[PDB]
Amino acid sequence: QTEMDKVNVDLAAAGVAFKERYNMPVIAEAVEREQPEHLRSWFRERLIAHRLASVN
Amino acid sequence: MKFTVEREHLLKPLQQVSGPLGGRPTLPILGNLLLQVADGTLSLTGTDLEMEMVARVALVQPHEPGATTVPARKFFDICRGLPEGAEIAVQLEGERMLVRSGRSRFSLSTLPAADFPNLDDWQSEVEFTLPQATMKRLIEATQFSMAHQDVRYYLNGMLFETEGEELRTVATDGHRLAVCSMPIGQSLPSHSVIVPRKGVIELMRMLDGGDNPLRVQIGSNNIRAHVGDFIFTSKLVDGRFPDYRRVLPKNPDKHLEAGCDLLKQAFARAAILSNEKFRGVRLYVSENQLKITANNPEQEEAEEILDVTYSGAEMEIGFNVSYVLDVLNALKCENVRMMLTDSVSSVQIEDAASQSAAYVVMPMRL
Amino acid sequence: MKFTVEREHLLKPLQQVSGPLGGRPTLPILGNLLLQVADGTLSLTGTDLEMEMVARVALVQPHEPGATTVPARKFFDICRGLPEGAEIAVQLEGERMLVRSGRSRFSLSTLPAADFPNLDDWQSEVEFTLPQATMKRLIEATQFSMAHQDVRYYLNGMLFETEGEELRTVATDGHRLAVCSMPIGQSLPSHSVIVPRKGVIELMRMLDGGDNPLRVQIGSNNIRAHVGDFIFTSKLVDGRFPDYRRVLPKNPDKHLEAGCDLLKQAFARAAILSNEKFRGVRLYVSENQLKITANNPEQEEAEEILDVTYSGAEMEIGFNVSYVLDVLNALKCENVRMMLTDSVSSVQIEDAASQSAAYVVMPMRL
Amino acid sequence: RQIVLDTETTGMNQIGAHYEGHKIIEIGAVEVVNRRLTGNNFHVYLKPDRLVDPEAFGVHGIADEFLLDKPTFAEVADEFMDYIRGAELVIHNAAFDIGFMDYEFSLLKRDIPKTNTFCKVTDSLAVARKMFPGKRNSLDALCARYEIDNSKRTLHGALLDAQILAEVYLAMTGGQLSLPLAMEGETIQRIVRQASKLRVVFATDEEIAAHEARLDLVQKKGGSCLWRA
Amino acid sequence: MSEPRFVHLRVHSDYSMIDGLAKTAPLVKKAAALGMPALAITDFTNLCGLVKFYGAGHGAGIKPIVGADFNVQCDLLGDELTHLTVLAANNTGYQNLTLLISKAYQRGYGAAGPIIDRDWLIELNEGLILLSGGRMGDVGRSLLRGNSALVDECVAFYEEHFPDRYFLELIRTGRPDEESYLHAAVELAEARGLPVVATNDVRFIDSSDFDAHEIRVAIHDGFTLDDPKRPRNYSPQQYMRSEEEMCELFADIPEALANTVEIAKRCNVTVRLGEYFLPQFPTGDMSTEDYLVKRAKEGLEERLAFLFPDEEERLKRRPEYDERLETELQVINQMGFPGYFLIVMEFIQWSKDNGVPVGPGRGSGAGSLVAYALKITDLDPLEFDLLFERFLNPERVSMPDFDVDFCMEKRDQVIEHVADMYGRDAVSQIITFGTMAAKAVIRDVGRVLGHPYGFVDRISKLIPPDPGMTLAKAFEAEPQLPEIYEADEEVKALIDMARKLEGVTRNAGKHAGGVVIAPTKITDFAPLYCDEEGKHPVTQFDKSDVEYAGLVKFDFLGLRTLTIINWALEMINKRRAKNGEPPLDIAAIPLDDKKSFDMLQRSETTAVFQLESRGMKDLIKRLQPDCFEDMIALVALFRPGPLQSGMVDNFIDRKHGREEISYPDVQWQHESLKPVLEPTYGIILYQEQVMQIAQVLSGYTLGGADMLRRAMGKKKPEEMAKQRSVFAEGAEKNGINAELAMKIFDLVEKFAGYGFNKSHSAAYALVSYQTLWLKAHYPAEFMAAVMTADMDNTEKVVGLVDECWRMGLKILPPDINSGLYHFHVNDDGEIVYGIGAIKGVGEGPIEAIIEARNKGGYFRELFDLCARTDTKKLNRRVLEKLIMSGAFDRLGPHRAALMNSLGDALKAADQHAKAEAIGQLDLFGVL
DNA sequence: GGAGTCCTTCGTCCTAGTACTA
DNA sequence: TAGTACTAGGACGAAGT
Repeated sequence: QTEMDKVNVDLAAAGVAFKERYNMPVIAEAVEREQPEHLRSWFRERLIAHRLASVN
Repeated sequence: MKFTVEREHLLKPLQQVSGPLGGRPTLPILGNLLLQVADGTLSLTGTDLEMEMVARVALVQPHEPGATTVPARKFFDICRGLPEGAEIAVQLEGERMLVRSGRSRFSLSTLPAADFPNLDDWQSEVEFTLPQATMKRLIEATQFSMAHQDVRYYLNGMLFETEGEELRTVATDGHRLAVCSMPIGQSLPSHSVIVPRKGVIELMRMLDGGDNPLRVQIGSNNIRAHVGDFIFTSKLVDGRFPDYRRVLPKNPDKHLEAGCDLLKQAFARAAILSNEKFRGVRLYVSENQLKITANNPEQEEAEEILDVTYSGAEMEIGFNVSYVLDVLNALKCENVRMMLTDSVSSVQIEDAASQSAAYVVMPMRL
Repeated sequence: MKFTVEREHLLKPLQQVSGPLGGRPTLPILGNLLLQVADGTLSLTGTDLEMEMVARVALVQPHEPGATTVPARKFFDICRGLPEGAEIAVQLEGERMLVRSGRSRFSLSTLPAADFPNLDDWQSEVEFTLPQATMKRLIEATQFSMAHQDVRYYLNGMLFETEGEELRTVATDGHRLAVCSMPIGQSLPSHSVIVPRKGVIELMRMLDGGDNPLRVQIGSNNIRAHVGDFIFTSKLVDGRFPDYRRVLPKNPDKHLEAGCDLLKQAFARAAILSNEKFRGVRLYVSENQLKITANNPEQEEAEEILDVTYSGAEMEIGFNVSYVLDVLNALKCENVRMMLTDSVSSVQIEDAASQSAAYVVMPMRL
Repeated sequence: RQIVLDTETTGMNQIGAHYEGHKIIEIGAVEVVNRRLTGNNFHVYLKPDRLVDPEAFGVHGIADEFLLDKPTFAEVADEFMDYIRGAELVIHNAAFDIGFMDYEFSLLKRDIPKTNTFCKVTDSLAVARKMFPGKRNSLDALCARYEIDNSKRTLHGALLDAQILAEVYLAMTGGQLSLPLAMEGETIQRIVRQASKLRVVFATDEEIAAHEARLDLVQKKGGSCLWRA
Repeated sequence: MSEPRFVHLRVHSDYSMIDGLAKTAPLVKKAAALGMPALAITDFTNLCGLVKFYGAGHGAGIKPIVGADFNVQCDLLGDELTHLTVLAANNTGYQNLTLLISKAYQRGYGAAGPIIDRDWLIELNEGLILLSGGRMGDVGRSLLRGNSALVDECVAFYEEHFPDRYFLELIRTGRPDEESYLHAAVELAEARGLPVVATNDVRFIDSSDFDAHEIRVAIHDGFTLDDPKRPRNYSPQQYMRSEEEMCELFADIPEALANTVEIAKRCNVTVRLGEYFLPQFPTGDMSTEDYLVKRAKEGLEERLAFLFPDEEERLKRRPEYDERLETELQVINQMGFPGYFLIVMEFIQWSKDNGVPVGPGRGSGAGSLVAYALKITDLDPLEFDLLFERFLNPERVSMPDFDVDFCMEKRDQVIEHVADMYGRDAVSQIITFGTMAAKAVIRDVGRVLGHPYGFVDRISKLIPPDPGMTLAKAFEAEPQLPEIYEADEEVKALIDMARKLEGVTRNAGKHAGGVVIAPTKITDFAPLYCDEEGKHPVTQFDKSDVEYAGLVKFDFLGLRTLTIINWALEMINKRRAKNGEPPLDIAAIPLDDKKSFDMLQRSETTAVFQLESRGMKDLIKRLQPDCFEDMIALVALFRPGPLQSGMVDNFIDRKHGREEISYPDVQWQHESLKPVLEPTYGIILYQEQVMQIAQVLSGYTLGGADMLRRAMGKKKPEEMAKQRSVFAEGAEKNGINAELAMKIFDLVEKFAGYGFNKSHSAAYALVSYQTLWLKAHYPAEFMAAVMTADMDNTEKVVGLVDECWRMGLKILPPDINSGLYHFHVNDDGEIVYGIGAIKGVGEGPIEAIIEARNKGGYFRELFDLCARTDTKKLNRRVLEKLIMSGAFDRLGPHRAALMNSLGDALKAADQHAKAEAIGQLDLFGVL
């Protein structure tokens, strides 16, 4: 069950992915604050693996 | 026009005839009280457009007929306001009503009697006596089940059925209900009258708790009731109260007992942590026990552990706490016995000393 | 944390802290209770941002200190529902408070203490004590003259003025004024300050039926009251208010007395036929007598005549009777005295037994 | 046992076939047994086969790349179909789901039939419309009506609404059942077939003449009169 | 005769607006396709489509039979709501019927609809035939209850006062209690000896229209398809079942069917239509004829003195006017319209005497010099040869369209004066049923059927804004309609049904679009419908129908523009006393001002009426019109025809000597047409020119001229060919070459299709000139008025300011102290906002503000404002706008500090106002 | 017989007017 | 003897991703 919280952070960090198709609104700076510490590590890598792949 | 009456003789009639009053009465003279001296008595009249309350008071000094209708709550309070044994003398001088009390003087706005409709005298069908006390418990025991606002207008009121040698009354929301049966000592022909909630409010208020016996006459679509000195009259709603025997539960095979005060207490406590509107409480019964809980929107949880005598089959059932508390507040008695059928029927609820009455809510499945 | 408390000690505090809570207060945290165990005691609190109630209570059974925030309204109502002498089991563990009492079981919405607006600590300026029963006099003698909503914020609350050894208070809306004073038996500095409407409601509330000493300490801009183990805190406001000695009529030349009860009953009566929004009447006064008459738009007309001690010529003047009936309820006397100027200036009144609450109320222009 | 869903996906087509070019991504799999919340979800996700629609993003803000590597519809088609088989399907926004369900079943190309053949298809909004005609019958609307918390829950739809919608469903069916009165619900199709002395009131010779003259006017002003044809 | 023994006797068109369907003509075409000789239409509490009913009956050889259903109150059932279906036998009944209807509407009503008292059957008695009310009558309700005493009391009345004029309504359509009622009614029919008659209570053509009708009702009611509380009072079997279908349906009840034959005999109502019912009282002490002639000569006197203040030129130019006078006089008198004009001309004079500037239309009334002479028109028709025989043609003894409208600004005043003049009940206004747009019909169908707000609105917002848009048109104009048709099964079902719903009347005309007069009570001839209080009566016939019934029309045109002028004039003539600039009469303006033309040349012509289009402003720029006739042309120019025939560029070129002037064509020209074509530089533009040149070139009558122009509007091959022959020999008669004449006649034909009504163009162009004069001559001052006109439109407001700015016209932000109702200019203070310029605010609050400002001076602060005016008039919402705007700025210095003391100010007002109202003083003093 | 014309829907949020219960 | 709940009426936005 506890990876089910952790893998929902993989889901939230995907918000920053759609920056790479800004045809309608996506906010990069919001996720910095909403996401607490127990997932910052997984979230920060998630940003980068997401952002390049939502382009293609 | 003349009469003389004492404060103490006016006070209680005035409060009682002041009952029908309120609701920004549309036909203005309905917000006024009619003074009529007729035959050997002073008669007062107030109507709410659906019912009438009449008072008969002793006129011992010289008097003469003549009548008018003065503004009601304000007028009641004036009379209620006078001291013990006060000189009340009123006189109709045509258009104006002059009211005095000793050296004080009162001259009122006056509308003539003939603007007030006088409602038709009607014919009796069935007629009877019993103590007021019995009737107080009877009404009180069912009052709460009547809706205040329902679109099924016929439920905004009370079924009176007289049958065999029993006086038998019943009321409902369309959710919940109480029916009660009392033996009256003489033969009654079969009858039904459905009385609007306003009517029964008025009836309740006219029980001042005297040992003055209660005698009442009921027509087909009208009603007459005498308490001690006072006489009540109303018309009813024309029809469509269904057969109450239809909703009665079908031989509940499960029995459940718990001490009434205790029981009542736990319910009261539990009520506070339910859904504000719907009062959702949960009941699991088992051998010797019941499990009480409610969950409410604020994530709050209550539970009460309790003294439950229980023989029957195990089941789950929940229903609106307010409605059941209303029966528990009416039942200031020794014990409640509950009689169950299944988790999806209407349930029967009883004082364990009187099967005279039955109380019922159907459950919601939450 | 954990605690255990005795229903009867804590029930009354619960009612004290429970009353002020508005149907809906502004900030949800204000719907919950401050529960802090510090040393060997729990302090329970509810606020409206301008007032605060604290009760400190001895825990005879095992405990550990801590902090939480739990739902107030419903909690008190539950505690009304509790059995006499109830033993309660409550415990902090992290972000849940577990509430059991006897064999009943509850699970709560729980916020940290720190999310509740922790009100301000301040330094005492002036301290003093008085009997509860004297204060109730002072309050109840004055309370109703506060407006319900005056945006001249210095009207909505009660003025306390301390100079020499005397503490003097007053309330008013432009249309009534009432003062009440008793000496404190100690030479004080000067601090004068007016309490908010809701603050004063709660102060009333905590005047329980006891002769126990009531103590209050004022700061520069906040105030605290100890009555034994029942504890009050409220901040105050800058509160520039007018000098009540400019509001006092200096010497209204003509004097008048009349019997309170007779007065009151007559007022009660005559009052009913004044328009309820204006409360309009004309008082005509003559030697040893008063004549009261009114009429309203409804064209009801009034007259009451009575025994008054008065020396001088006629006068014509009219008032809000609610205002005076409120003083007459408070006025615990046989004789009251009016000392009058004219229809465009104040009328001063003083109880023939009070000599502490004098009253000046504005009339109409007819 | 009664099973429902409102499903969040690779956005929508607003016109015509609202489903065209879209496939399903998300599984919160509600088990509600005897109107009680089991929460017995099988929780793994599916293949988007595409990029996020701008509309869908603004509603929920989800992005493609999280849900790509997770196995496709075909891998858990049967796993999930066994999870739903033999059940009451009371569902909100029925046109969307049923469309997808049946369609996806055929898209497996194992000839697996449309869901409405082995499951009872019921729209929840139909029942909501029945209960509250001309009131908003939305999730958030009725949420607020039945006092459930979707203010501390920002997601619109499915990983939350599963739970919530259960509570809503319960409320609607658990609103309160009714006191069996005797009531007769209108829309019974009958005809009398009788014969017995009745009076026929005829027009006078003059009345006939007024009519014959009126028809003159019809015919002569119009160029024909079908009574006089 | 050969076959018919039957007609349906209870039938409703869609024009009832609570019930009925589609149109009456299609209903009639089906009755005829069923081989019926006659048919009763009994629309609900009206016969609004009686015009169309007569038109259809007459046309198809069907006898129209007259009737209706009503809302009944007998005192025996109280206000239990019932029908009576009531039919007229003859002229007598017709009158009574019409009066009853009007009396129900005169009484007032709520959502239940207009109700009649049973005892209005006292008055409205003779010549009528009546029913049981069907299943849900006073009789039906009493029969369903089964109280025989109550029944006897009710029937007795109708057997007494309507002997042999009462038949029983029967309905077996598979609905609740039809058996029970019918069964009890056939027992009553034996028992009372009253005659029985059968109907199918028909509302529609085909059984599949059931759904549509159900929804029709539900549209009014505002409920959804599956709602159990929603009334479902009708069944699909209520259609036009055939002769034989009905014969066997009631082969158990013979008298019911035979009583259709009987009833059909009795019902023959005569209303004359298409020729006039005289609406005229004699206005002065004189003959009708003579009063006209007199007031014509006296109206002429004003115009003469105005036009020719040089007495030498008056005499020289006079003959043409006297000749035109008498020419027109002769035709007006011979055709019998002088009553009309007397009313109107007195009315027009009266509206000038009062503060009523003249409503914008004249139609093509500038063709009449008489209209002009009587001050019915505004500018000189004989200066520009403007033509009467368009306006009335003698050889067309048909419609005389007088084509007048009047100004909204003074509406209630006019209606009122004409009620004071004729009698309130001799006169009425007209239905303006809000036109069912493609938008609306879709919208309403969709929500009723329980599609979401979004679903259905996604469909309707694709449909172009056209008023005449239909589903047939929608499919061809927008490819997304075929798309959603094929891509949604429930949309297919929707559109199949919505094709039957497309363009049905939505509900009652909210308020009129015109007025009419009779010689006696208007109700003697036409019926009414009235507003929610039973007031402001409107005729049951619409524009087309009401005049085809032979009665007098005056249309609406609320040009906020006359109000502008009015208001601008008042404010300019205030600038009289301010700087001795004399009273200015718009009729009395000079027509040659170059400032005006300079500013026009700069293309600064926004909010000049009909120069609102972007293309049209582009056209002004290119056109460079330097005389009035070019300006009249502008409306005729900015249109599909002229732009798509190169006509704009032709005229532009031909105007400045870029292309040669010819009379009319480069090849095909003739100098005797120069008088006609001079002002247009040889370009063939007007309907007037058409007819001028037929008369002038080829010896036509003016009525023969009108005949050709009409024929070219229709584009008929026959019409041309005949007149084309007389046109040839007419040219030859005056010596003009045949080939030249006929080849110009081909050019005529081309431009006749586009050929514009000069008099109609000019009347409206007049107004543009007026907007232009006022602008240019004192445009800055008018600018106020411009902005007044567009208060509600934010877009225009902003546009207009940008127009002020370009002009050099310093626009100032507001001030509450100086502000009037609407825009003002102080002498020095170039411009100030109107107080109405505040964004959302309604009228009562704004009057309050200024009323307080009148009694007091300028309000000293916030505080002083609130104190002077009661809380009724001061809402917080009002005041929130005021803060937001900065209306206070000058007095109340801070942006933020004022918003704070707003609550305080409100409360002070309640506290200080209310105490003063109660009558009790306080004791504060010293602020 | 040709051509030109009118307004909009419903539910929920905020504040004020008149009623009821502890 | 005081405080809040319900209805009225306009203002602003709309079922789900």
